[PDB]
Amino acid sequence: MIQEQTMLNVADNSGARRVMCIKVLGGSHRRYAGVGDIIKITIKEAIPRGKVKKGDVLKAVVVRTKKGVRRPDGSVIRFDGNACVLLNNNSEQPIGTRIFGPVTRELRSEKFMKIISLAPEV
Amino acid sequence: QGKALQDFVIDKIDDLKGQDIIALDVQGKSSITDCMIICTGTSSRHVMSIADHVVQESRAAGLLPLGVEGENSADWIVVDLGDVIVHVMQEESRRLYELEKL
Amino acid sequence: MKFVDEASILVVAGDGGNGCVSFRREKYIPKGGPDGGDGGDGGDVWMEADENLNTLIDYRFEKSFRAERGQNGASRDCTGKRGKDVTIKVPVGTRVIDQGTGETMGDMTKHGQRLLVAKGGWHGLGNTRFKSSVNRTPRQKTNGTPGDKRELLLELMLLADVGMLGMPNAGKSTFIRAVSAAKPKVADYPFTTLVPSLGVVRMDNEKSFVVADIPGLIEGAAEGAGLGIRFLKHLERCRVLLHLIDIDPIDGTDPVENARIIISELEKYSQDLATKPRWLVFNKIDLLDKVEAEEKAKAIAEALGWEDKYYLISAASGLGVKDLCWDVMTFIIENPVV
Amino acid sequence: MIGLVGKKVGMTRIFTEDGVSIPVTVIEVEANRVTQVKDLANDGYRAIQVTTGAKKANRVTKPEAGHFAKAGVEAGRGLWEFRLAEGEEFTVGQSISVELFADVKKVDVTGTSKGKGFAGTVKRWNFRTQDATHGNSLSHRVPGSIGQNQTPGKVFKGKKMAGQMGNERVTVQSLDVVRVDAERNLLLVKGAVPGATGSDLIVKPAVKA
RNA sequence: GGCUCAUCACAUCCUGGGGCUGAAGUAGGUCCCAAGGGUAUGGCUGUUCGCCAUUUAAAGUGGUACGCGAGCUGGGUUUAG
RNA sequence: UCCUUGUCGGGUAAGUUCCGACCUGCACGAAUGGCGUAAUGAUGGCCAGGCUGUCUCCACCCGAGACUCAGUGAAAUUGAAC
RNA sequence: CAGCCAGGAUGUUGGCUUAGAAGCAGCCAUCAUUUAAAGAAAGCGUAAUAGCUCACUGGUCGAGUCGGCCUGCGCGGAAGA
Ligand SMILES: Nc1nc2c(ncn2[C@@H]2O[C@H](COP(=O)(O)OP(=O)(O)O)[C@@H](O)[C@H]2O)c(=O)[nH]1
Ligand SMILES: [Mg+2]
Repeated sequence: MIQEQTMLNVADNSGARRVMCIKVLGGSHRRYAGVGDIIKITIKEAIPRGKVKKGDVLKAVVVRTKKGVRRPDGSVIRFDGNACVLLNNNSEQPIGTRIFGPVTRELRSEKFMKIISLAPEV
Repeated sequence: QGKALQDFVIDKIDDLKGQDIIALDVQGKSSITDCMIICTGTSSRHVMSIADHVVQESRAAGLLPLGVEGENSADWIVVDLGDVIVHVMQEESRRLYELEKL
Repeated sequence: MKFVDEASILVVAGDGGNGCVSFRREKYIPKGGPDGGDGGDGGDVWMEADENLNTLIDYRFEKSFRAERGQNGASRDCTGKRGKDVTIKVPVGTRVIDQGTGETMGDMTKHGQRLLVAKGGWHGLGNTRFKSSVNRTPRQKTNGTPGDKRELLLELMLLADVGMLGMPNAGKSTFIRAVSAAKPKVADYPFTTLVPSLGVVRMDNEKSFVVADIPGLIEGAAEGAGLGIRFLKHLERCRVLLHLIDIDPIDGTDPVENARIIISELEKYSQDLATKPRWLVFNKIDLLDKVEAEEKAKAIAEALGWEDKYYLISAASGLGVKDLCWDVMTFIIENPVV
Repeated sequence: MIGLVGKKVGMTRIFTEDGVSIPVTVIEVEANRVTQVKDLANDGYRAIQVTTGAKKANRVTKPEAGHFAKAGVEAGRGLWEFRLAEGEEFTVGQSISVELFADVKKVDVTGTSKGKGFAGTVKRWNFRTQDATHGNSLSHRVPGSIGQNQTPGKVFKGKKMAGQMGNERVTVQSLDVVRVDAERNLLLVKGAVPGATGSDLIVKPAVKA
């Protein structure tokens, strides 16, 4: 349930700490983002010694949603603090070497199982 | 189909110049992945050639892979065979990430 | 995809959107401020490479390219939209030359490079920008800057990593009938191949090179002998040069002086091709005995002053074609472009 | 082909072995007793007239009672009919059971949806709401403009503006079935059907692919 | 000028059917028929327009007295200081 | 006075507004007062942090009208109107 | 006149530019003599080659054919809410 101009957390060791997504993708009049999506972000707070720098605009994938996901058996997986993983703009490969926090199993259907390979918790 | 599929891929990937293979047991640590096998390729062409081969034979092997990751980029590509996961890599980007305690 | 042609085009960049003068008049009040805005920036021209295109055939068809002229200023302080930048699809490896002591703009080596050729004119100013107290009625406007005009000589020149030149009807096209996937027209008559049909050889993964075809020619400074300098232009980025010399031609003279003059005319082309490393290989060895064509093969080397390995290659028979490829590929890898 | 008439009971879910939760609507369908058959000779179209349910004989009117006595069938809550599919034949007085839906795998459901009264324009067509601030006065959910200045001189027919919801026939296309209950006279359909509990519904096999 | 509401014509932005091509395939360019549907989110300025950032199939052109204050807005224009 | 909002920096992913500066700038202008000025101001403009239905996108509920019944009982306007 | 059945050849690969052009890339003095009805020739397919063809004639069908001039009435040029 992530929309335009939404402040999210960062769930990788790329270097960003506080991030603000600016453009959700999927089609015309794309309202809100689910759990597995390509969303464009702008860096608002990052360590000066990190791999990235403040103000850079690039793509990212949400991993945790405050609203949650919808299991096909009437179940939801809510979270406390929406988070993203850094991905390159031209290529869809993620930047961070490690992933912090659990990632839901629903990301397999969205075809980003590499994130699921990381983040040993769940 | 645990060790049977594990032995089915390690021998055949070696026949296609599969170097520096590590067999990892992750049982009890992750509930999504069973066995982590690591493959290394010389460059972008080599890792792509073996990646297409392993999914081409899987189609004729009965089991359907559940997805791929490498698109217009050979920095990281990983494909699945269900219970077993296979990671084909290159020398430069492997040391950038962490090895053998995933 | 059977002919290669080169020509020249005229590119014109749109001048900027001209300024406008106006005065707003409401339905009741007859006096209003100096309404009107700026113009639109002229459309530029971008020089973009393309994989799909391999000739300049459409450029003979269209010798003039017009950029979008910037929209004029309008009322209600309206500014015209900037003219759309016209992008021209060009095969890779093109060189462009101008007049009036003109020179090259930039060499294209990889796809995706976009080159700025024409700068469009820049927009003018309306009467509103001249707002002031003493004037209080600006009737002045600034004309848009004129667009940039030039004439481009489009020279197409192949990305031939491995370039080869040989005797007429010596089997240059037959040499492509080897592991090379290209299929040039092959026949016994001299100058069988006229269109450069470049090919590629892939021995193994991660390692491949491209080979181009250039027909032989007779000693002529001008355009005589049918072929000439117009085909030699496709050279000059060939990191290796291959020389093909016939052994015992069925009807031609045996090479004792004609194989030497072909070296001499390379010097006078423009710069002796920067004295690139040239490799000499032979052909027509299956016609005679294998051992008979050994002593006479080296005899030509010191006859022409050649001190290299003088490779013996059978293009049609297919013996030794792989041996030459192994040697050239190691030389290519050990000498990267720098 | 022909359809049946049932009563909406409620919505539940079915749990599967593989772990798929599918919402289901409980439809109570009884023995559908046909009342009279129309053919081309009589009126020019093939239709079979059927009734369902039970009604007290106290208020069953003589024209309704006489019509029911003509076919030899008992009283029914309501009366409906269905179109034939050009090649099937039925006899008057025959009761139509539920097992015919065991192979359709897709059923069309029609009925009268819930009445929502004289609803607003912001509710009937999701009219966007004007700003509730920035000087807005006495106009928060009003439709606003309804025409053009003096060129049409009127408001066009079929304008989307405030009206009354519900109490109208509503059709949901190609509703998947879950199970067919024959020994208990229940119909299970995946999804939500129009209407409230206790409202009569018409179920027909899906006409689309 | 903005919000709500839309409508009509096709000189068609996409989708659809084609012609030519200097159209090998993808990708293209021009022209013809076709209005059924769809046709953007934000910073700047009151903005129309435009620039920029980022998506998609595009972010169409005009009439509607350059639509719509007995629907709203008073930001520009705005008597009196 | 103009051109490429003047263009570089902050502020923003993107800033015709804001902030000290480059210059091709010198008119005002020194009690029709000039410069700086702490504090002060329901003063003009801009930004940031918390905050929220201002908004995507509205939904429900509580009360007074709006509706029906009973009683009393206006209005501006109106050449005539099927 | 247009059709159908055939002729299309000869000295002759016409000299330079000619790698290759020899009716079909560049020049024509435009040759004429053989049987006559046919040109060192207008078009494909390449480099010519070799082949498809044409003007022309022979045979059959057997009665109008050929394109310039003036003029009446028409067609496209002529797409909007
Ligand atoms: N026997 C034999 N014939 C060859 C060989 N190489 C080429 N040829 C023949 O040479 C003929 C002409 O070769 P070509 O393509 O014209 O070479 P080009 O003169 O450089 O254009 C071909 O028809 C081949 O049959 C060879 O190695 N052996
Ligand atoms: Mg050849």
